[PDB]
Amino acid sequence: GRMHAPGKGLSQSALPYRRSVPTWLKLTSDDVKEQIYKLAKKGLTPSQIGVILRDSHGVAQVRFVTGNKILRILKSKGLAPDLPEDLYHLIKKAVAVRKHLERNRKDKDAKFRLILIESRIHRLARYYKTKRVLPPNWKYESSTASALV
Amino acid sequence: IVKPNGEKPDEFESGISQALLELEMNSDLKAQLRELNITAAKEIEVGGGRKAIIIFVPVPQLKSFQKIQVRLVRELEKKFSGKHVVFIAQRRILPKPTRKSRTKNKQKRPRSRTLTAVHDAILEDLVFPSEIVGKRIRVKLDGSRLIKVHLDKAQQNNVEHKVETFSGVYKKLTGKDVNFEFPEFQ
Amino acid sequence: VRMNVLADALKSINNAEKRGKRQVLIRPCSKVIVRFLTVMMKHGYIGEFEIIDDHRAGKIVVNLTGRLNKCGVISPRFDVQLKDLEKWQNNLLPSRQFGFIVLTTSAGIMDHEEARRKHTGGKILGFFF
Amino acid sequence: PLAKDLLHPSPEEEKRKHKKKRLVQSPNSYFMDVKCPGCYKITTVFSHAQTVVLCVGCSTVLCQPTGGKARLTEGCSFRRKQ
Amino acid sequence: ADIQTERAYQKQPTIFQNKKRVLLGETGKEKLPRYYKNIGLGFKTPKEAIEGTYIDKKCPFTGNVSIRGRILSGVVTKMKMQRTIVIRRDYLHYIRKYNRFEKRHKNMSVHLSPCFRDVQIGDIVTVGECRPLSKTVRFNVLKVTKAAGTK
RNA sequence: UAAAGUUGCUGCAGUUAAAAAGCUCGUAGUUGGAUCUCUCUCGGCCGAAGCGUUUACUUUGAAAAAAUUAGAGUGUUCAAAGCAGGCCGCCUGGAUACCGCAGCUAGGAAUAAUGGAAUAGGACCGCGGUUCUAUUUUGUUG
Repeated sequence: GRMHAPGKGLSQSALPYRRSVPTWLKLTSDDVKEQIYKLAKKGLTPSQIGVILRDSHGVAQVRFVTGNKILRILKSKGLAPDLPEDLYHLIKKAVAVRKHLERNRKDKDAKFRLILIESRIHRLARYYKTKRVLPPNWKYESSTASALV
Repeated sequence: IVKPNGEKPDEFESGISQALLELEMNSDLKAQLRELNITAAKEIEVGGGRKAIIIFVPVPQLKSFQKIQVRLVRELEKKFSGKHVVFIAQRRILPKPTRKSRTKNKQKRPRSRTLTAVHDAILEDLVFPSEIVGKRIRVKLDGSRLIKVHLDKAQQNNVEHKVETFSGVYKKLTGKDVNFEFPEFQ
Repeated sequence: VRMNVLADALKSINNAEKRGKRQVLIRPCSKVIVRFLTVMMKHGYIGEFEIIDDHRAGKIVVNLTGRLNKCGVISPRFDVQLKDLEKWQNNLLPSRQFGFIVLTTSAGIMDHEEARRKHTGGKILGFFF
Repeated sequence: PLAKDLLHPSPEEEKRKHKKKRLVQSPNSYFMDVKCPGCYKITTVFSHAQTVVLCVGCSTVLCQPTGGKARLTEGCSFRRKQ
Repeated sequence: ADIQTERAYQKQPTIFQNKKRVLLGETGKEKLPRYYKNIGLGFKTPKEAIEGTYIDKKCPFTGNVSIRGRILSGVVTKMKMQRTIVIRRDYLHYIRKYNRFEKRHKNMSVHLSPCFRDVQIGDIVTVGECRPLSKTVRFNVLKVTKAAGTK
């Protein structure tokens, strides 16, 4: 079930058994790498890059063509973002909720949802600090987190 | 050219190298075989009277070998008539680390160096033109495991006659009995 | 969330055998599940089983021959010495004539009689009879 | 009922199941080569695309995102791969 | 650095540092021998102990303490005294009625010689038992293994 | 104390008999998915070292007062006991087991935790560069 909801949804991707490059796909691994570089330079997160490559260029899975994952490729080329995109989007959502709550002080539902969002933020940040992805002194403070956005 | 990793060439290895040099000098694919190389080769009985030629190839070249493996295997089968030919990448298995291993490991053994991964890759490469589409390990009452491999329907009758030498080669270099079959539902 | 995949597998086998079914599906598969199943099968309690290999975590289709009364797991995996084995047998097994306690020992996964033969102890995985 | 058995065919009972609940999971989607009548080259489009993709040589809306499978424009001939 | 930060003179008591100097006795260098000893049990004398200048009479390598008895291990949890740290030993205690365990810990104030610089919180220390050094200290840090995460 | 599975670790209950917090979040605690199979002086490949990756577990070996308990021998007239006694000077016992946890030790390596190589200040390999270096001067050292 969801971490912060009573939902028990099942909807997710189902990878095919075959791990090979599709026969239709004629892009070399380096071609996919350069397309990834271009999309990252455009200002896109790895999830967006994967979605675009799947929808338009027919790249069913970048890991199966290049032997590497999109975030690893971005890091190896040196153009990966400062903090992971899931944590970034969680902080962005928290910032939006706080901005809404500043001008709507009677919204208890917004306060409850903000509590849930910040709990998720803290859990993800602790995990990232454990993996040395974030500096050990990193902390999410709700005073200037809009700069992190 | 044959360059064994332990620099120990053999007479059969020499004959296979001579045949490959022959394809190197004049063939429709002479541009590729000049820069390519094989680590070893050997023959084995597979049951009855048929024979199989396992051509051991360095890993970095395997993909390139797989670019032209169909024509190469066709011509080498023609040169040897009734002995089937299979290209397998030369892969080493780093032993599972123990508490008593004197001096065999200084860095983490990669998962690609493990016995399970190496045997899976051997099974994948042994059947190259036909892609594996499923595996079933049936455990018999005596405890022995029989692997059933489902092969793609795009290339079935081109390698249907190969289902016999494939099991023989896998028994020879892996020790596991395996059956190869083709499913009706893709 | 699910811990103890072996508990799930054993409960599934038990529930299927109590309904009189001929096969049971087990997911996910694991090495411990396969060894426990092999121990069960060597004593004629289940029969042949097939390991379906998907690229994430396999499944097992276990053929059931209705000779199984109860296959169960013991959580936590208590450490069992050769002295405590008799007390565990009295607690778990329905008779001294049949039934097996499965242990994981440094010599592998084996029933309690085989652990007495090799003069070894270990951790209790479960039981079947 | 006697799973994974060839004696009783079940292509129809397997592609009816949920994709995750199958014996071996497999996607319900596909990639398709699309020709635009005004265009002259292939475009490989995902069936459940989430992007408004355009022709690689023009500015024509090939498909639009929907709740599930993407909706293709008229006249564009689409054929599944594999 | 000045090793004379005390009201009394700090020196190694077994080293004579004012043997007479003459023209032949000084040729551009004063020289100062360093007393150090090899403690037993396979522990190797750290380089900074041999080539250092600190004065520590409780140091196992250059001081006046004999390592005999228990050789234990711990995790550094506090470094806030002078030449002393607090390590934490974590163990499991077996309750027999329930056939189960419970987490327990004990803090240990152990002497850390100036020969171990760059010791962090979370580092593992092998300490050896010696004579009472203070009210609570009975163990001396013999070896330091850095926590996983060195890069 | 057992009966008391009416304190439930084994092993109890919690819709209505006594009982689930009004509801979420949340640190500690507890619990956590799959996955990795021939190296130091030798006069027996023929004495040895680990300098290498840690523990839990399990098995073993040391060490561990007696008395008590268990238990071997022994007709106290029997028995509780005792450590006696037996044979025609002699013969014989005064055993043995257990002794939990922690500590010590040595095999096993399933299970469970844990570790390395990801800006390579990574493994092996030979090269460029430094030292009184317990002798690289039976000759008084230089």
